[PDB]
Amino acid sequence: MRLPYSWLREVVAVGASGWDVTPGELEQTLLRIGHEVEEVIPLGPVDGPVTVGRVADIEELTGYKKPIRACAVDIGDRQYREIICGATNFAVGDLVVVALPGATLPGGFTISARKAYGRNSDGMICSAAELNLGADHSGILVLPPGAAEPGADGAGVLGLDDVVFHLAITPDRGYCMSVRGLARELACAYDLDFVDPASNSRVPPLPIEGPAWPLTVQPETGVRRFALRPVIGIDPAAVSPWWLQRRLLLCGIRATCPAVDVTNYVMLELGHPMHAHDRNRISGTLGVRFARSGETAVTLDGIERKLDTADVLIVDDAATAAIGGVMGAASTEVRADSTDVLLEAAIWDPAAVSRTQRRLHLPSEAARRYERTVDPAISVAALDRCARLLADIAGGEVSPTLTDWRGDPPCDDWSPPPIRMGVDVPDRIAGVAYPQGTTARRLAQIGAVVTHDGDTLTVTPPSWRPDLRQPADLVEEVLRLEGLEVIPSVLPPAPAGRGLTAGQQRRRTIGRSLALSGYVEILPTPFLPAGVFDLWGLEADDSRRMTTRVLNPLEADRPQLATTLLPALLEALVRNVSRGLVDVALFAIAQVVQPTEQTRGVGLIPVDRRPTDDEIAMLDASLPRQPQHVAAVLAGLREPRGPWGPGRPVEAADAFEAVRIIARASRVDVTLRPAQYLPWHPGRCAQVFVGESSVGHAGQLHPAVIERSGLPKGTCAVELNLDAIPCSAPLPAPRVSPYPAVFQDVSLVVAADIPAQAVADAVRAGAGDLLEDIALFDVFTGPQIGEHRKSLTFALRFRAPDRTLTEDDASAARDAAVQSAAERVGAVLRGWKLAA
Amino acid sequence: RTIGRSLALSGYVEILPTPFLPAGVFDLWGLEADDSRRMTTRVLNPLEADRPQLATTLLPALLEALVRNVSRGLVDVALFAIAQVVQPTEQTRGVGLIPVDRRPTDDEIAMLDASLPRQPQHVAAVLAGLREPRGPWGPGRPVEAADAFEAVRIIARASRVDVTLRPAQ
Amino acid sequence: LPSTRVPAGARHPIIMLAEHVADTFIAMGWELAEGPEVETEQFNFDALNFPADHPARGEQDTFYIAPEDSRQLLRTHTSPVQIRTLLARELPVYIISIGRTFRTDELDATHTPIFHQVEGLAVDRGLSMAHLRGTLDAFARAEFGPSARTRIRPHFFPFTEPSAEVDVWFANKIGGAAWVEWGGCGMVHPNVLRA
Amino acid sequence: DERLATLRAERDAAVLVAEGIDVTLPSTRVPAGARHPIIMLAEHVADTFIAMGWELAEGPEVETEQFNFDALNFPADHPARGEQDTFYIAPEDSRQLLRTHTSPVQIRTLLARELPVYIISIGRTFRTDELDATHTPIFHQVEGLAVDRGLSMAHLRGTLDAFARAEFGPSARTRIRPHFFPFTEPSAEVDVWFANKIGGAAWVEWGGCGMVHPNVLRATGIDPDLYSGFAFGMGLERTLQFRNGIPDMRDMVEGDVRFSLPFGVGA
Ligand SMILES: O=C(Nc1cccc(S(=O)(=O)NCCc2c[nH]c3ccccc23)c1)Nc1nccs1
Ligand SMILES: O=C(Nc1cccc(S(=O)(=O)NCCc2c[nH]c3ccccc23)c1)Nc1nccs1
Repeated sequence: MRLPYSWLREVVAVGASGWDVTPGELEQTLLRIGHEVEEVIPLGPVDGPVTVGRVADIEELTGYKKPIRACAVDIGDRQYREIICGATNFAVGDLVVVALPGATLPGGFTISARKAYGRNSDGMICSAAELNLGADHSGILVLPPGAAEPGADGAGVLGLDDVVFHLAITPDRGYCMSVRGLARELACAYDLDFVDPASNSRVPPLPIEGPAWPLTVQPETGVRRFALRPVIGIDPAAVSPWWLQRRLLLCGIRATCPAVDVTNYVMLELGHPMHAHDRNRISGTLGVRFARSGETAVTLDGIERKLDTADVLIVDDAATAAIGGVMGAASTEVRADSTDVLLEAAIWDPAAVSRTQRRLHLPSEAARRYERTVDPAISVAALDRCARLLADIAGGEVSPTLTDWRGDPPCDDWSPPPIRMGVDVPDRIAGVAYPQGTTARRLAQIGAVVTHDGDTLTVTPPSWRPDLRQPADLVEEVLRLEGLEVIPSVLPPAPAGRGLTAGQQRRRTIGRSLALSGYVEILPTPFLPAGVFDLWGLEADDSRRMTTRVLNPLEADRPQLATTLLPALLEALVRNVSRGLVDVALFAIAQVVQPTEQTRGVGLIPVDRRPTDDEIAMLDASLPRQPQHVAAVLAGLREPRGPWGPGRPVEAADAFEAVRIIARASRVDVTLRPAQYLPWHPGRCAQVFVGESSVGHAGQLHPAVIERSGLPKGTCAVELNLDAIPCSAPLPAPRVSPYPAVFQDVSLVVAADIPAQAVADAVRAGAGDLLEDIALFDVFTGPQIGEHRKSLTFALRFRAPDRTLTEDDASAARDAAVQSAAERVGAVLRGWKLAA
Repeated sequence: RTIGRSLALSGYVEILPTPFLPAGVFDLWGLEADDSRRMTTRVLNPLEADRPQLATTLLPALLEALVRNVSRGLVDVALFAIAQVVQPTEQTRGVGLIPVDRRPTDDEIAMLDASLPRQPQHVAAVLAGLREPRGPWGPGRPVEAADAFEAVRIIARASRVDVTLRPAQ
Repeated sequence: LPSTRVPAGARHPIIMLAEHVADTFIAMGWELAEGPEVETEQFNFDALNFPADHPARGEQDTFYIAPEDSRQLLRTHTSPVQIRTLLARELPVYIISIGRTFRTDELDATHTPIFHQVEGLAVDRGLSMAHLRGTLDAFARAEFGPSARTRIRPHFFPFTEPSAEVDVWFANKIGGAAWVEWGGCGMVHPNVLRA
Repeated sequence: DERLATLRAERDAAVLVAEGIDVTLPSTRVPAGARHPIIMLAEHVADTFIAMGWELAEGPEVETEQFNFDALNFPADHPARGEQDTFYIAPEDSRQLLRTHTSPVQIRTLLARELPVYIISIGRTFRTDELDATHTPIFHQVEGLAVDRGLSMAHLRGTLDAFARAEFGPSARTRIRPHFFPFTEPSAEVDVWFANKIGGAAWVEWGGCGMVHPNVLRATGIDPDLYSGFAFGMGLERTLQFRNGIPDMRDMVEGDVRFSLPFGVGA
C-alpha cells in the first residue's frame, strides 16, 4: 500500500495541528510499531525550467516509424516554444508539463535544445515517470483543466516536495490499509489527539428519506451490511480536480472519471472500498446471491470469469452487476455517457472474498481490504462522503434516498465481544514493569472501551479491529506501542537435558565416517526424475513405483516423491561428471516416502482440545511410511593417480566397503548375500543383512541401466534402510591373551559357487576358541584343480588363553577347521603351511 | 575429538601413553647432550627407580606400545596418542606457601603458573609393518615415510589448517 | 610428494551448520526433535492456528499431496514437529527441531524450494519475551561471535502473539557490520496451546 | 523375430552371469582403528554434562602444591600426603607434584571465572599404586563442581542420579552414605545401582562426593555465607572395569590393539 506523506500529515494534523516529522523518523516509527516500510520515495527532484505548459498547436510529422508531433506550447508570458513529443495521449488545449532548456530531471538528465526529426525541440513534454511523480505508463502527463496557468512552477503544482511511503501491511491489520488507519496508528505512536476522518463531525450525514433501490439479500452469503445511495445528473465530461488525481497517482491508481475516482479516493481515505454503478443500466431489483454451477460473469475489464457456487454475486433481472467484494461487472459499469450513478457501500464475508479472488486471480484493491475485514460501522459514512464528493466534482444532486441493509435482524452495534484481561498481563509477557496505567492508556488510544474492576480490566475493541479478540491480542498492542526494544535479554534456565538420541548420534557418525573415507554429501531432492523407473527397467508392480505424488510441482513432469535416494544421488553424479569432475563418490542421509494404501486423508479434528491418542495414531497411520535411508554412488577413479601409480577405478567392492563403513559406524555386523535386484548388476549385486533382516543393497549398477541413463560406465551404488538397522550399544570386554600365537596358512579347494565367507565361517566354526584371526589371502583358479573349482588360501592365527600353544595343538585346531569345511561346503584340503 | 576420530578412521589405534620415560631412551636415540628433549622434569619417588623422567616427547611411550604389539604377533600396527608433555624451562623452582584465608592475587597466580614446566598438548603416531593388509587385491603395502606424511595431512585436515613439509635432519 | 591416496570428502555445509546449531542448544539443556516431511494438515496448519480460509495457505505456497483435499502436504516449516513434541512429552518442553522443509519458490540465487529450517520452542511456567530475547541472543553469539546480538520489531504470524521479526547484528563481517534479517519469533498463541 | 530378441537377450543375460563376483570377498583395504575406550567413556561423560549446561575444564598434570593440596583444605601436616600416595617433582621441597585428582583444575576454574560455576573436569591423574588387575598408577578421573546460591545435598544427589542414568541406564540411581574428605563437609561415598547387568543387579562403589568445604571457598575468594557448592569424582578405569566386566586393568593401559578394536572407531 502506497500513500503520500502530505495526505497522511493532513489527516493527523486535524487533532494535533503543526505535526510534522522527517521521512527518516516516520520510517523508523512505522517499523517500531509493526508496519514494514518497503521503500521511501521522495518525489524525484527537478531544477530550473520545469513549468506547466498548454498545447496550443499540434502538427503530425510523417515519414518516420512512430507518429511524432511538433507542438507549439504556451509556456507563460505569451512565449510559445516548439517541442517534439512522441506520445499521443493529449490534444490541443491540454495543460502539460514541459522541461525546458536548462532544466534537470530526476536521474540526472539535463534538458538541452536539440534538433530531432527535422525540427528544433526546445525541451520535452514530461511523463509522470520522467518527473518521478508516479508509475511509468504510456504517454505524458496531462493536468486537468484549471489546475494551473501555463508558466506555473512545475515542482509546486505537482507537489514534488512530497514523499510516498510504500508499506507491506500484515493481514491482521486490514484497518491499516487506508489513510484513516495509518493516521490513527501514528496518533497512537506519537501520543496525539486523533480526529477520525470517518466520524460525523468530519462527514455530516446526508438525509435518509426512503429506499434508494429494491434489494434482496440471501443472508447465508455472509454480507454484513449493504448500502446504496444515488447521485443524479452528473456531467459525464467533468474530470477530477488535480489534487484528487494526484493523490490517486501517488497511491498507485490511475484516475479515469469522477464516478470511479471518487470511490478509489474514499477507499484509500477510509479503508471501505466503494463502487459506482450506472443506475440507468440496472434492470429491476438488485439481488445478492450465490452463483450457480457453470455460471458466467463479465467483469469491468471485459473478461469472462468462470464462476463457482461459493462466489457471492450482485445480479439484477438482466445480468450480473458484480462479483461481490472482488470486482464490478461490465453490465452496470460507469462509462463515458453515464449521468445517474448508484453508489455501492458493501461489507462482504472475508473468507468468501479470499476464496473467490485467489481462484480467479483478481487481487483487486477492493478484494485485499475485504479479505482482511473492513469496518462495518462506516459503510454509510463512506457512502455519504463519497456521494457529496462526486456531486461536488461532477455537479449533480445527491438524492436523499438511502438503502442500508444491516442484517436480519438488523445489527445496530458492531462492537466485538468484551475481553477480560489482568492489568499486569502485558507486563508479565514483556518482562518489563510498565508505568502504571500504561496498558489501559494504550488500549484506549487504539479505540477500545476500557473499564477497571480491581486488578481485572474489561476491554471492548472497536469495530475496525476484528483482530483484537483474546488477551494475547491486547498484549501485542501495549508492547508494540511502548516499543519492543525495551524488553531485556534474559537467558531462561533450561533443565538438565538428555542430549542427542542414539539415532541422532548414529547419523552423525555415519556422515563423519563416510566423509573421511572420501564421500561428499549432497542434499538430495525428493522429486524424482521423470520416468526414472522406466530407465531402470523396473517391473510394473515394483514397490518403488508406488510413489506419493505432489499436486502442484515446480516441474510438471517431476511430481513423484522419492521411494529411493539413488535417483537424486545419480542426478548429482551426472552433474559432477558433466562439469569435468569424473572421479566422484557422493552420499546422502535423508528420508524416503513409501505410501501403503491410497492417499487417505483424515478429517479435521477440533482444535479447541488436544487430539486423543487414538486420533493421533489415526493421523500417523494415514501418512506414508517415511523411513530414514543412507545411500551412496561412486564413479571414476576410487584411488587417484599419482606417484604411487595409475590409481584404481571404482569397482563393486568399493560399494561393499561402503556398507562396511556404515555398519562399523552403526556398531552392527552385516552379511552380504548374492542377489538380483534392479537397478544393480545381477552378478555384482549384494543384499545386506543385519542378522536375518534385509537392510538394503550394494554393488555395481546394471550396464543397461547405466547406458539408458547416461551414467558413467561402471557406476556403483549402495542404499540401506537406517530404520531396519537396530540400535546397538555394545559393552565389550575383550580377552587379550599375551601368550605367543601360532601362524598357519591353509589352502582349501571348493566349488566356484561357494561364497568365500561361507568357507571362512566353516573354518572358524571347527577351529574353536584357539583361532584368534582368520583372513583371506588368495583366490586361485586353474585347470589342475577343476574348471569349476577354486582355491582359497586363508591365514590362520591361533592363540591359547592360558598357555603357549604347542604346534601340534594348533594343527589339531586346523584339522578340526579343515574337517568342518569338508562337512559344510565340501572343501578339500590342498595344503597348509607354518606362515614364516 | 576431530583429530582422534580422523586418525582412528584412517586405521590408527589410540593408546594411553605413560609419562615416565624409558631408561636411557635418549642415549638409544643418539641425541646430543644439549638436545632440549633431555632437559626433563624428574619425579622423586617413581615406581621404577630407573624411569623417573617425565616425557618431553610422546614417541617413547608410543614406541613402547608398538614393541609390545609386535612382540605378541601383532606386527602391522599404527598407534597414536594425544597427551601433554612436560618441558621445564629453568630449574625446578617451587613457590612458597600462599595464605589460604584469601584467594591468591593475579600476580601470585601468574607466579605459580610461571613456576611450572611448559606442558603443551602433543599429537603423535607410530606405524610399522603393513599399512595396507594382504588380501585378494594383492600382497599389501608396507609402511613408508609417506604414510607418516599422510598422518600430518590427516591431523591438519582435522584442524582445518594448511601445512608445508620441508626436508630436515 | 603427495601422500593422500584416499582423498578426503565433506559433510554438507548445511548439515554441518545444523550440527553446530543443534550443539549450541543441547549445550543449553534443550533437546532435538524430528518428524515426517509429509505431514497432516492437522499438525502443519490447524493446530498452528492457521485455518482453511485464513488469508493464505497453499493456493500459493505449499506443496500439496494428491489427491485434492487429502489434507496431506510437504511441511512448509518444522513447527508441526514442535506440535508433535508437545502432544508426546510432559512439560516443561525445550526443543530445537531442524529438518528439510518445502516451499513453492523457484530456485534462484537467493531462494530454494527445498530448504532446511531450524525452530525452537520453550513452553514453561512464567516465560516472557525477555526469555525469548535471551535465547535468541545466545543463539546469535554461538553462530556469529561474541559481539552479536538481536533486535526484534513487531510483525505477525498466526501461531504467535506478540509476533516479531528478528534481526541479527553481524559484527564479525559482511564487509562492515550491519543488521541482517535473520528470522522470526513470538510468544506461542493460546489457540496453539489449547490444540 | 520374437525368438531372435529372445535368445539375443538370453545370451546377453549370460554375459552378465559370466561376469559375476563373489560378493562376500573382503573389501576393507584401510582397516579401521579405534579411539581408546577410556577416552570414549570420558567423551560420553563430557557430553552428558554439557547436555545439562555444564562446561569442561582442563589444567596441567604437573601442578603446584598450592592448588593440589593447600587450597583444597589439605595442609602439610594433616594425617597423610605424599609420604605414601603422591608422585613428587624433584627436588625434595619444590612444592610440585603430579596431580592426584583433578580438583586443582576445579580450583583454577573458580579463581578464573565468575559465579555461578558448573564444571566437569576430566584428565590424567597419578597415584603411586602398583599396576595390577584392579589398580593403575596412571589413571583418568572425572570430577564435578557446582558453586551457586542455595545449592544443597539435594542438588548433589540429582546431579549424581542424572549422571548414573546416562552411564548406566534409566533404572540406575545412587545412594550416599557418610565418609570424609578434607575438601568437603559433609562428605559421602557414592554407590551406583547397576541394574542393567553385573550378572544380577547390585550396588557398586562408584566414587565420592560432598559439599565444598568453606575453607576451600575462602581460598578461592568466595563468601561461604552467600554461595554453597557440591562436588564429586569418579575414576574412569574403575567405572569401565565394573560396567563392562573387564577383569584386568592392565588391558586398559598396555596398548594392545586387540583391546581397543572391538570398541569400534569412536567416530
Ligand atoms: O511458533 C513456532 N515457530 C515459529 C514462530 C515464529 C516464526 C517462525 S519462522 O521464523 O519459521 N517464520 C515462519 C513464517 C511463516 C511460515 N508460514 C507462514 C504462513 C503465514 C505467515 C507466516 C508464515 C517460526 N512454532 C511452534 N511450534 C508449536 C507451537 S508454536
Ligand atoms: O571436592 C572436589 N572433588 C571431590 C570431592 C569429593 C570426592 C572426590 S573423589 O571421588 O575424587 N575422591 C577423592 C578422594 C581423595 C583423594 N585424595 C585424598 C586424600 C585424602 C582423603 C581422600 C582423598 C572429589 N573438588 C573440588 N574442587 C574445588 C573445590 S572442591
